[PDB]
Amino acid sequence: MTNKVLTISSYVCSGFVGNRCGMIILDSFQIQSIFVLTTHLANHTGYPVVGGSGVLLNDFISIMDSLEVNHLDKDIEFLVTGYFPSSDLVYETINRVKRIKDNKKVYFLCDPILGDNGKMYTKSEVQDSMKELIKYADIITPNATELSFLTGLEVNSVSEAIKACHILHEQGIPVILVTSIKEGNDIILLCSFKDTLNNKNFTIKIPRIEGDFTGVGDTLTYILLSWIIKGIPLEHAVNRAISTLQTILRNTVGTAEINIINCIPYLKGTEESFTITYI
Amino acid sequence: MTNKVLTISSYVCSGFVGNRCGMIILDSFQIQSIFVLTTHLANHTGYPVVGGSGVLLNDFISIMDSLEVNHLDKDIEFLVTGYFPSSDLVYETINRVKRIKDNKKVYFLCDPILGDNGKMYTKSEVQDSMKELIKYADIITPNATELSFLTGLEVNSVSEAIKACHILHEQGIPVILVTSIKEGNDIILLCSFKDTLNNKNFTIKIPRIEGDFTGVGDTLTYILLSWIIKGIPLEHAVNRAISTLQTILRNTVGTAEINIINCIPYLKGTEESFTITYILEHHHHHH
Ligand SMILES: Nc1ncnc2c1ncn2[C@@H]1O[C@H](COP(=O)(O)OP(=O)(O)O)[C@@H](O)[C@H]1O
Ligand SMILES: Nc1ncnc2c1ncn2[C@@H]1O[C@H](COP(=O)(O)OP(=O)(O)O)[C@@H](O)[C@H]1O
Ligand SMILES: [Mg+2]
Ligand SMILES: [Mg+2]
Ligand SMILES: [Mg+2]
Ligand SMILES: [Mg+2]
Repeated sequence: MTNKVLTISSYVCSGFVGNRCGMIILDSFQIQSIFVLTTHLANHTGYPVVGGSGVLLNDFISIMDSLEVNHLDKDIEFLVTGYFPSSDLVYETINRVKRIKDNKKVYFLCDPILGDNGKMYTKSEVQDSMKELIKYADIITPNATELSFLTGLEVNSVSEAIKACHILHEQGIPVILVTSIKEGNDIILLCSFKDTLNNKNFTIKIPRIEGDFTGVGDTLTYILLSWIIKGIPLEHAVNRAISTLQTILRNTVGTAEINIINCIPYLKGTEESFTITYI
Repeated sequence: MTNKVLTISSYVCSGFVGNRCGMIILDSFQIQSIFVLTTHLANHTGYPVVGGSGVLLNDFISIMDSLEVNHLDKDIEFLVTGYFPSSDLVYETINRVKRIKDNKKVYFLCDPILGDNGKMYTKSEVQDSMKELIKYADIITPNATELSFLTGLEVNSVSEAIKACHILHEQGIPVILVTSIKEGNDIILLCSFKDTLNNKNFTIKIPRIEGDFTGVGDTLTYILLSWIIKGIPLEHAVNRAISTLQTILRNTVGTAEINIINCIPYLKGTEESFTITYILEHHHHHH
């Protein structure tokens, strides 16, 4: 019994975002993981009141130190970061990431959680610190808004997303999965590679289901990562992840919370319902 | 999509105790639940270093108020409490329990987490506050040590457990599941009812597996509750829970952490491998 994944992200007592999505998904795939929380909130930030607090830097340090000293993180092969409430935790996480990647190969999926629909959810300080964190990632999974905040570019189309991805590839980021770009009544996902010699950029066109959903990007991150962990090539891992997500959303009533608990039996679905379209 | 369970207990980032056990188990049974944390620790207290902190009262209140204002707790039918690091959180929980039980029937399983092997985990302040919290429970699930701390009586045998259960039943507690009493190389579980006219007290004898395990009582609590939620009579819920736990332990290699992740497919097991033994009520017939 060794921990294979370390995931650092938010926690909500009720509903499904961040590490709570991560727990549900990684537990269902039976991938032994460490879940370090960055918040302890009653519910997600979409509600009118959001009780509870961000995790304090000293407690985060204490936790990370304890995992190291007790050798509980020695065998980590995969790292995920999500939501941070404050930049101090982001800068500390950068120090930890550098250390974790020094003694072994560790695949780091950075899921920057900053906003949606052109608006910032997160405390504004976080943005700049996230621009630094992403530089250590093997893959990043922003939505279009987040891509815009990480580059300063408008991202209102695939072409604009391509240009913004270039900026980040030039900083060294090998892979960028832009999880949603509005195109009419479809959502386009774009997968862009720094190394186009050995990888083919692609899009996937997803018909929009009515509603603005919360935790969908987090759910994608963890289903995707789970399949990557299970040895599935990236193209297929993405297609499975988006396909399973369509199933979850078709079975979700309202938009406050995704129906992930009831859908646990279908999380390991292998249906690849979409076409991989090469640019 | 409504939250059916509210569970208030500890959290570890790595390994399996308290609400982390609860998440794994209740998620696997697809029982939509609220998991309010009372700690955020790196790992359980068994390790040489235990990083992180207890949840502060003001944050706990902020969380509980937010659940209420956003109407996320309106449909709760089941309540579980586990580990508390400090008495302030216990007294506040009592307030929340009373409120939650005022507008609807809510089944409250109180799992007092105080200690084991005759020794205390908790600050002495917590014990006294737990003596008040248990009075609101429909069922409690202490080990023998915890029963002794809640009553001030020694509990070294089934007869002793019966005498200590009396004290708590006289305070109004309807059901007491004493999860472990040492008897040779067996563990005896005792289920004791305040109302012995309409319920039958029983024991189950469990062969000890070598090791002192962490999170086992927590795991029992959430498997038992899940089957109660699914409508299984208590006797059968207990037998399934103890049976599933033996399977987990037989398949656990260390004693550091129970093998619950690999055992997720067996958590909804319906095998009832032990014998329910009905006993004579009165302490003087035993032990
Ligand atoms: N309204 C919707 N209709 C269909 N699919 C959706 C919808 N919202 C999200 N998704 C799916 O969820 C994935 C992630 O959603 P997205 O909104 O990009 O994440 P975030 O939560 O970061 O904003 C998308 O790639 C898509 O597969
Ligand atoms: N060493 C062991 N061998 C076999 N079963 C055990 C052992 N430890 C615990 N159990 C099982 O787990 C259940 C709960 O254990 P217990 O020690 O009472 O919980 P805790 O002390 O964590 O509150 C017991 O009723 C028993 O079925
Ligand atoms: Mg979105
Ligand atoms: Mg994302
Ligand atoms: Mg014990
Ligand atoms: Mg117990």
